[PDB]
Amino acid sequence: FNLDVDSPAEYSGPEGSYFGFAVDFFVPSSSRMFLLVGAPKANTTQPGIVEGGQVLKCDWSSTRRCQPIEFDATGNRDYAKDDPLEFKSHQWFGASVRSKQDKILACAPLYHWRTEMKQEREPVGTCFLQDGTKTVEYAPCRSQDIDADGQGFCQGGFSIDFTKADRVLLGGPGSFYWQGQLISDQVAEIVSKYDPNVYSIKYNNQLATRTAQAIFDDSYLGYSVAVGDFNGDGIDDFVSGVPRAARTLGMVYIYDGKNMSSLYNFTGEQMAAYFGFSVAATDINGDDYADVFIGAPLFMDRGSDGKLQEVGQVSVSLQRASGDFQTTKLNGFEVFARFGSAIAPLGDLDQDGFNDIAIAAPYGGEDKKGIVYIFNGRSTGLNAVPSQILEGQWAARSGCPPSFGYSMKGATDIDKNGYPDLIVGAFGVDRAILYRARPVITVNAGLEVYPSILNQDNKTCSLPLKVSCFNVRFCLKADGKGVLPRKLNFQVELLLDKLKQKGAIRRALFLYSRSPSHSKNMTISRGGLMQCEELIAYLESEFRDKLTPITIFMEYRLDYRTAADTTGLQPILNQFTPANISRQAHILLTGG
Amino acid sequence: IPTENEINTQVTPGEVSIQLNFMLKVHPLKKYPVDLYYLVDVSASMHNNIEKLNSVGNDLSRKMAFFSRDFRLGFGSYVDKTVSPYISIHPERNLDCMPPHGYIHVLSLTENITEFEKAVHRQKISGNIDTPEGGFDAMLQAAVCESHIGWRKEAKRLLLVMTDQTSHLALDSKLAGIVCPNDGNCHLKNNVYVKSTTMEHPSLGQLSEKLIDNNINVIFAVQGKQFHWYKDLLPLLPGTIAGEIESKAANLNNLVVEAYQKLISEVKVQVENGIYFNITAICPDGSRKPGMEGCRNVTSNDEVLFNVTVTMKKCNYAIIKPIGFNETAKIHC
Ligand SMILES: *[C@@H]1O[C@H](CO)[C@@H](O[C@@H]2O[C@H](CO)[C@@H](O[C@@H]3O[C@H](CO[C@H]4O[C@H](CO)[C@@H](O)[C@H](O[C@H]5O[C@H](CO)[C@@H](O)[C@H](O)[C@@H]5O)[C@@H]4O)[C@@H](O)[C@H](O[C@H]4O[C@H](CO)[C@@H](O)[C@H](O)[C@@H]4O)[C@@H]3O)[C@H](O)[C@H]2NC(C)=O)[C@H](O)[C@H]1NC(C)=O
Ligand SMILES: *[C@@H]1O[C@H](CO)[C@@H](O[C@@H]2O[C@H](CO)[C@@H](O[C@@H]3O[C@H](CO[C@H]4O[C@H](CO)[C@@H](O)[C@H](O)[C@@H]4O)[C@@H](O)[C@H](O[C@H]4O[C@H](CO)[C@@H](O)[C@H](O)[C@@H]4O)[C@@H]3O)[C@H](O)[C@H]2NC(C)=O)[C@H](O)[C@H]1NC(C)=O
Ligand SMILES: *[C@@H]1O[C@H](CO)[C@@H](O[C@@H]2O[C@H](CO)[C@@H](O[C@@H]3O[C@H](CO)[C@@H](O)[C@H](O[C@H]4O[C@H](CO)[C@@H](O)[C@H](O)[C@@H]4O)[C@@H]3O)[C@H](O)[C@H]2NC(C)=O)[C@H](O)[C@H]1NC(C)=O
Ligand SMILES: *[C@@H]1O[C@H](CO)[C@@H](O[C@@H]2O[C@H](CO)[C@@H](O[C@@H]3O[C@H](CO)[C@@H](O)[C@H](O[C@H]4O[C@H](CO)[C@@H](O)[C@H](O)[C@@H]4O)[C@@H]3O)[C@H](O)[C@H]2NC(C)=O)[C@H](O)[C@H]1NC(C)=O
Ligand SMILES: *[C@@H]1O[C@H](CO)[C@@H](O[C@@H]2O[C@H](CO)[C@@H](O[C@@H]3O[C@H](CO)[C@@H](O)[C@H](O[C@H]4O[C@H](CO)[C@@H](O)[C@H](O)[C@@H]4O)[C@@H]3O)[C@H](O)[C@H]2NC(C)=O)[C@H](O)[C@H]1NC(C)=O
Ligand SMILES: *[C@@H]1O[C@H](CO)[C@@H](O[C@@H]2O[C@H](CO)[C@@H](O)[C@H](O)[C@H]2NC(C)=O)[C@H](O)[C@H]1NC(C)=O
Ligand SMILES: *[C@@H]1O[C@H](CO)[C@@H](O[C@@H]2O[C@H](CO)[C@@H](O)[C@H](O)[C@H]2NC(C)=O)[C@H](O)[C@H]1NC(C)=O
Ligand SMILES: *[C@@H]1O[C@H](CO)[C@@H](O)[C@H](O)[C@H]1NC(C)=O
Ligand SMILES: *[C@@H]1O[C@H](CO)[C@@H](O)[C@H](O)[C@H]1NC(C)=O
Ligand SMILES: [Ca+2]
Ligand SMILES: [Ca+2]
Ligand SMILES: [Ca+2]
Ligand SMILES: [Ca+2]
Ligand SMILES: [Ca+2]
Ligand SMILES: [Mg+2]
Repeated sequence: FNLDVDSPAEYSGPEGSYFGFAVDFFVPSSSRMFLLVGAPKANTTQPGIVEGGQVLKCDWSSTRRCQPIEFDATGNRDYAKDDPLEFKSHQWFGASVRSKQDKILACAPLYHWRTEMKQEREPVGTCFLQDGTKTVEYAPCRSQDIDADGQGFCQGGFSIDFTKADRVLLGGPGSFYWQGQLISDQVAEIVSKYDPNVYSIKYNNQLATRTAQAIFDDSYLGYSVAVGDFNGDGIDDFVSGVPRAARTLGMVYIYDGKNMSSLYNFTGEQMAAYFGFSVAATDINGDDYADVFIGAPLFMDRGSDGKLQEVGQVSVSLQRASGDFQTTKLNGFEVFARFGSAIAPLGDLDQDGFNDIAIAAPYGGEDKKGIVYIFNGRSTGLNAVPSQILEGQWAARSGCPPSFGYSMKGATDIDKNGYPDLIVGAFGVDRAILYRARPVITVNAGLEVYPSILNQDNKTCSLPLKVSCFNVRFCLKADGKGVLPRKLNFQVELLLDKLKQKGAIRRALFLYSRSPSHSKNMTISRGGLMQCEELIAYLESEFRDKLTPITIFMEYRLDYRTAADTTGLQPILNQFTPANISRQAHILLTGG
Repeated sequence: IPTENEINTQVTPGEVSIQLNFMLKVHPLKKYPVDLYYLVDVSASMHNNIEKLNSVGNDLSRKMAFFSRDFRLGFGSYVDKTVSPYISIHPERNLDCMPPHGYIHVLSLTENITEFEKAVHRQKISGNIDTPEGGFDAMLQAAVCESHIGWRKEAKRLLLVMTDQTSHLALDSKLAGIVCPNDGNCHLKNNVYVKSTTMEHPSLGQLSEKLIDNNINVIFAVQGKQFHWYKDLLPLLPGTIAGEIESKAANLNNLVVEAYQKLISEVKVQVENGIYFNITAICPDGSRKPGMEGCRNVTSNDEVLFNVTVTMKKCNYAIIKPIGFNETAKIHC
């Protein structure tokens, strides 16, 4: 709920380059931070290559300049005279990007090579890894096991990720007649074992899935990947979606990160819903147990009228110490919006103590501009009601819809205000947007009325004649996590006896003001105890109705403009905190 | 409450205006004009099936003309999207094959049947790599391209898709770099799906919507084990049925007629678009089922109505379609 939407940082790339198809944060090990954006169809300087694609590094401060990252300036290598070895044209480089401190890994899943035995064009896929200075190539699917029977069409790099222990996890959905394949290699070995003259490099401590029976053909293992511990060993385990497995019913395999031994299987529920298009792993209930989020963008729900409505669905499986999962589902909202296309952990967005998450509907909203919903984690799991809705601000430039939300990455505090932020890509319009998290303020308000029971014949106070009177006292304190100003300015507006509308008479007014209203600018220090202020208010010949109670209502609103920082990011108030409170008073009736 | 005049709809009443329990009478006619469109996968595995159907449609027209007053027949072929990794993109690439292709509408519905025979034998076979075949794009195109294929607004519009393996899905396209969802509109310039390499396959939701809107009843004629695949998808596409082409084949005519008499033997209702509706069944025999599950075995003569209970909670017009039919009932603190 605390994402700045009035002034997010907007970045753009070359028209038609699909700028924003994949986004990520680049945070070197006490150094400036940058955005990373993939442009898979971008033309390049490397000679004789059309739409080779690239990966842009976008500055954080000052101008929003995006400069490409030079992973490889060379054209297609020849294996023999007029016998090209590879085909980088339309290889879709930058379609998959992941960063980890000094390491940046990009991949071209439509890269082709001829093979060393015959003249073919097989999409083995390739990647380029860059640390501090070195820049190596990583093609674990271009090998001797060629053609569809092996890794010929593996498209290695279709999806990637890092593990906590600097280990690359790569998915190749086309291995072994599209049974898919997962490959895990230590970064140190991808670096050390690199050789410019060997095209099928062998890595010692490699982990990879083994070809299986034909029943598993056309299952697309590795379509999407994610990492997280799911056996209590500390080693990040591998998670991958298999959207065509189980007779196009979809599945999600979880393998041990230590030796690629099968750990768990999730199975879809509806055929062709593409259960397993997107996958994410994060502890959403603060139990320190990684939870699994699985997307099915094509899911159809049957509501009241029986009509099936394609709205998509996301399964939230909370891990328990026992081993199994407590699974709860979450349908979309708009038809054909493909809710669940992208799933991005955000960290503790509101810094409430439970991680949060964003789920995309890239083809929803007015004119299919695309939407991103935000959900907050709770002790009980995920709050199924989204606390924020982000909408694209561009229309169909050409053919492909904006696709705002198709890609997005969070959980990084780029401005260093104590809260993670979010990047959202919209490749159909060649844009990427950085939404920054506003610091959350928690406010405690107090209101006391003494005496609560009024006495019309009391007449203690002396109006500047005498009238019966009482005291109205409002207190206020506030504090919050992260970076915020030391003095917070709230304006409090008090009104007396609201239940009687303006058209009707009022009975309780203030002494010094002679008015029912009272406004006050109040500068309270942040994190201190309650600053309080009380004032006197007085009250038969002017009204007959005494049976209706007297409500004393107070609302408070902080001054955003003065509380903003130098970058302009204004603080925000906690989402579940009433902006107003009230007390009551009554008159003694006859009695005795 | 109020019933419109001059009827002229097969579902009675044809238009209603209620402002907040009534019964609507659907009744299928016996002799229905029929529009049969053979959409066939022409991949390698189908060489036997194509050869078989060279002169079998000529026979079926006998039974069908006996079943239906009018009868017309059209034909179209499909394979897969002509882009890697679905096909081999070597400038060459073993027996007599034609180049791959998304979808070609070759013959519009016509009564002259020998034209269909001449068109099918003239058909040749292609080939690709991945086992599943992009059939759903062809289905959508044959559905929405009403004028090109020539679907009559009166005839029962049957689309017979003939294959042997599973069909491709929309998100499958992402592998090829095709990430622009299907737009669901006709894109045939010279009877060729020009958008085969630019848009994803249509999702089942889009396809169901386009079939229901164009009132197309699909018949999945398949051979291999994947029959069960197309069978388990039936609940997701109403007004659709599947038939297994048994090993030896040649049951094509008998299969499609067994499938035809099964939709005349079923009248199911589906409402589109804040208000809840509750439905009960009134079959010839005493049966009481929810509207989504329409009676079966329904004899063409017997009347069949449904109860509707309308209960609005918050203080437009809705449409109640009996699937497979072309005429409908519009209904308007
Ligand atoms: C989650 O879900 C996934 C998939 O849904 C599960 O992963 C699958 O698990 C099953 C069971 O463990 C795997 O099947 C196994 O297959 C082996 C065969 O080994 C293969 O490799 C050998 C090397 O090439 C090869 O020799 C084998 O030969 C095949 O072909 C011949 C015909 O020529 C045939 O006769 C063979 O049987 C093989 O099919 C083969 O290619 C097999 O050995 C395993 O069987 C064990 O148990 C059987 C008893 O039924 C016994 O006979 C065997 O000796 C062996 O002890 C087993 O069937 C499958 O490959 C996995 N697929 C994938 C994609 O991973 C996963 O287990 C699930 N996990 C959880 C937690 O639910
Ligand atoms: C990166 O840079 C490359 C070039 O280096 C660009 O590729 C060109 O993109 C333009 C689009 O603006 C293409 O223009 C179109 O060409 C079609 C014919 O191309 C075919 O034939 C050539 C050989 O003659 C082949 O090389 C090619 O692969 C094709 O097989 C025309 O038929 C098109 O006509 C239609 O569009 C025009 C508008 O441009 C209309 O006026 C016409 O009426 C008609 O509707 C069109 O002209 C061009 O062919 C592409 N060249 C190549 C070599 O691919 C990328 O677009 C660029 N990408 C980015 C992101 O910058
Ligand atoms: C990858 O590593 C995982 C573990 O990190 C491994 O899974 C485990 O494998 C071991 C085998 O070493 C399994 O342990 C066996 O379980 C069976 C049934 O529960 C027992 O009957 C066995 O008991 C005998 O074997 C022991 C072997 O040490 C003997 O010491 C003992 O005296 C018995 O004779 C045995 O304990 C274990 O169940 C799994 N799973 C788990 C959660 O531990 C996986 O096999 C590895 N895959 C590789 C290396 O490919
Ligand atoms: C006619 O009205 C007048 C006032 O308009 C009223 O005089 C009241 O007398 C009582 C004594 O009987 C006073 O009592 C205290 O007043 C202070 C306010 O200065 C309060 O803060 C006191 O409560 C505090 O302490 C309590 C501990 O016992 C806490 O529980 C509480 O939360 C407070 O912290 C206590 O109420 C009273 O102050 C005055 N009125 C005013 C406005 O000061 C008079 O009694 C009325 N007529 C009759 C016949 O009673
Ligand atoms: C929904 O579909 C129904 C179909 O049941 C449709 O109502 C039907 O329309 C057709 C339109 O042709 C009617 O068919 C006509 O019937 C009369 C008498 O039987 C014939 O004389 C007509 O002759 C035509 O056909 C000849 C050759 O076949 C031509 O030479 C001649 O010129 C005519 O074209 C014609 O066959 C049919 O009677 C009606 N049936 C009913 C029950 O209304 C309805 O209109 C469709 N809905 C919408 C909104 O269009
Ligand atoms: C029905 O289709 C057949 C098939 O083409 C038509 O027969 C053709 O007739 C023309 C003369 O008009 C000949 O030139 C062709 O060679 C014939 N084709 C074949 C395959 O024999 C027939 O004329 C059509 N009938 C009608 C009424 O249009
Ligand atoms: C009336 O419908 C019932 C089912 O609704 C039919 O019973 C089926 O009969 C077929 C063969 O005719 C079997 O393959 C099915 O397994 C049967 N299903 C059930 C549930 O009984 C019955 O045949 C129909 N009547 C007629 C005359 O066709
Ligand atoms: C329809 O009626 C049934 C009872 O036959 C009830 O269970 C169901 O909730 C109702 N549906 C709606 C949308 O009110
Ligand atoms: C006071 O806050 C409540 C929610 O806590 C809200 O429903 C109500 O409208 C507010 N009153 C005014 C006067 O704004
Ligand atoms: Ca682990
Ligand atoms: Ca957890
Ligand atoms: Ca949180
Ligand atoms: Ca931040
Ligand atoms: Ca295919
Ligand atoms: Mg085939």
